[PDB]
Amino acid sequence: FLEKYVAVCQEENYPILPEAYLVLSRVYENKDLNVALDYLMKANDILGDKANVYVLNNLGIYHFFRNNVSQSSDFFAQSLEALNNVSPQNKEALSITLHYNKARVEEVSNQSEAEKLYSKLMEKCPGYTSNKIRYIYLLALKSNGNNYADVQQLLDDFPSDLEVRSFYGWFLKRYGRKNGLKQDLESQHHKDTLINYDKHDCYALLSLGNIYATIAREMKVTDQKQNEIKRQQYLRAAQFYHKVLSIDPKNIYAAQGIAIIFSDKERTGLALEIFKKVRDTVQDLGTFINLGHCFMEAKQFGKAIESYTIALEKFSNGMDSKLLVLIGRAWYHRGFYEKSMDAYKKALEVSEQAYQLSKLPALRFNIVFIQFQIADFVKSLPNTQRDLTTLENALSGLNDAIKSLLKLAELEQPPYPSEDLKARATMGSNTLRNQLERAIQDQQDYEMSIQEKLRTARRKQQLDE
Amino acid sequence: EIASNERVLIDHNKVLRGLKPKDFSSVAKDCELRILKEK
Amino acid sequence: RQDYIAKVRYQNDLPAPPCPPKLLKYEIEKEAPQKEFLKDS
Amino acid sequence: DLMDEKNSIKPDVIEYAADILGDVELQKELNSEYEQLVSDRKFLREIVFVNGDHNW
Amino acid sequence: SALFDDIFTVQTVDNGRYNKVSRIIGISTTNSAIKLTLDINNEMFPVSQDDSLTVTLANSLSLKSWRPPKPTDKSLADDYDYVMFGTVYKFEEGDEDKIKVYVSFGGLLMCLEGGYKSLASLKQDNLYILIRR
Repeated sequence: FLEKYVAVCQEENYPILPEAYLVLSRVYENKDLNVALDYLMKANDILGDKANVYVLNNLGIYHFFRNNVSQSSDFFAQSLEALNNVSPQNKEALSITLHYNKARVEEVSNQSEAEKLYSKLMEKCPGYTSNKIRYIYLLALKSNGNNYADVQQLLDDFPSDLEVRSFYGWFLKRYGRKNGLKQDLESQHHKDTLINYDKHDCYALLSLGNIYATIAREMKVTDQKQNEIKRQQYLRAAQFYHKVLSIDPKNIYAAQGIAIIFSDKERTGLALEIFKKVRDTVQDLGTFINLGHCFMEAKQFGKAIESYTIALEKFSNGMDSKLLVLIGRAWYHRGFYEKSMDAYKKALEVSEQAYQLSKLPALRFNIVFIQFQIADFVKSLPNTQRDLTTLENALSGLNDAIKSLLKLAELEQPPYPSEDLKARATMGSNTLRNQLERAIQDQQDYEMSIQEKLRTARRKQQLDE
Repeated sequence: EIASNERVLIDHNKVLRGLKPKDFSSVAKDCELRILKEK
Repeated sequence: RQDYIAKVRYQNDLPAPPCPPKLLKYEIEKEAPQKEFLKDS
Repeated sequence: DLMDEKNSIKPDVIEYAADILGDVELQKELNSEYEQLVSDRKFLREIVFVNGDHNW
Repeated sequence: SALFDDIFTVQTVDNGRYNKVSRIIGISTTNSAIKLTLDINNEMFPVSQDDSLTVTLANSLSLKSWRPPKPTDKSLADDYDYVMFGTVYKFEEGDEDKIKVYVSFGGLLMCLEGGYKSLASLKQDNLYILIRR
């Protein structure tokens, strides 16, 4: 009807009422932000100098969602300028709202001005909740979660606020082991929130599902009864996720939890399909890590290597050691199952870079194991499929691996028992080194035979000539 | 007055949709048929 | 089993609330201005 | 050429790529083939088709 | 099941002489130097400049005479908006890491340029291309 009204007014050359454009933008807010923004811009152009604070604020929020930082900042500045013409009754409320929006833009840009405006609004209006939530969240980021008293006080101030409770549960999940609080305290808090305030909150249901999944995963399995209890905990978590999907079938995190449960239940195909759909929906580090893990479980090692590389380059920027460990493991698996030497070389190089970044005993043992596997694979290879340079590099890596095994055996708490390290070092040194030297001798003889044939052929050719 | 005037662009449950929503109804149906009805 | 050391931990941690800037309702979003506007002569 | 390693048959196209370098009887066969091809080139280019036309 | 997945951004849409067929050029978001040229049907799947497409390649749709699909049965195609079936008429083993795959979907041509690592599994006789937007 509004489109027909616009068309009839355009055909009649009559001034289109901007209120119809505002109503169209409000309707399209839940359908298409682009069409709503275009209609709001048309309404602003029609009004000209009659633009109000609400229109400018909604334009700024539209550009903020469009990531148009410059245009959003300009619209917010125009809204702040037009705030001087607001009637005194609503002036305080609209000033608080505009200052909150400006503080949000600052929090995107620079946290110092955001904290300044947060303090100004808190002194101006202590009753507002989002201001306190964001300020305490920034304080927790700056202090590495050392403001548990502030979070508890905020929870006491607004026990009925869903946002406050969700932020408190997020802080609990983030720093429960750091603060030494009860593991089930967050579980009881979310249970109380669901029972007494709102049983349809997907955040608390997902939090309870994650807690139950963690409890089931950490639970030791000894017999069928323990497996049945673990399956019951997973069933409770799946019921939470299914309730979330019943509330909203467009929940990526519920599907992610379902895929994690399927991975725990070794349903690799469904988890792979869900993770691919999630990656198609949103792209974060966790989705790529889960895709790499599933590809490792699905034996698609090349796709795992690609997924881990994309994750590292997009998010970690070559700084996280865990992704490097995953890359090395995937390369080692591909080299082991496909008998490829270049995969072993790439895994060794990645492990060496990770060790140079960290210098940990675990990566030292990883380098030793990789070098031992390299030496074994090269020794198992025929003479025609290898050369002297690879043999020399494998032998040098074997010597360095034996020395590093002795070094690890002298440590306080090695990842593996020192007796096993010493036994493996002795077993390698007794046989593998001598087999490598015999392989070197055979390779030298083969190259010498080739060179003898090449030098003898040319003389006979010259004699015939 | 602030609460009456305040409007939030995206809902609490719908925040995961954003500008591009996708449907996992088939995923939910498969989960119901293979976890809750699992034998 | 002395082999490569690697840990597998799925990441499904819920993010912090975004708290986006709040939209301002139009004058035509309130019942009394709607009554004034529709009843115009 | 079975002597120069970078002007020989590729190693991934033949299963006998190892025991091929250094042979002289086989090199003689290849030289005979190449001389026959050179004779054919001379014949066609000098007697039959002198303007270089080769689509017949 | 699937042989290749990626996400592309359309750099150009060339309509040319045809009214129903357009040629789009795209590059993978995650891994550069992976190009995609593709002919699509405008009427059933219109695409605009700078759109994001999810392109998937598969040798089968499971989870010889064609027949209309029964509603009861389900396949990989149910998740996508545009599915085509073609034949690979050229697998080019070119430079060190430059691989070209040419597919023909009944006269609609596709060229996927990329590295050997990603496109190694695309050495098939027939391929399905599943596109989602």
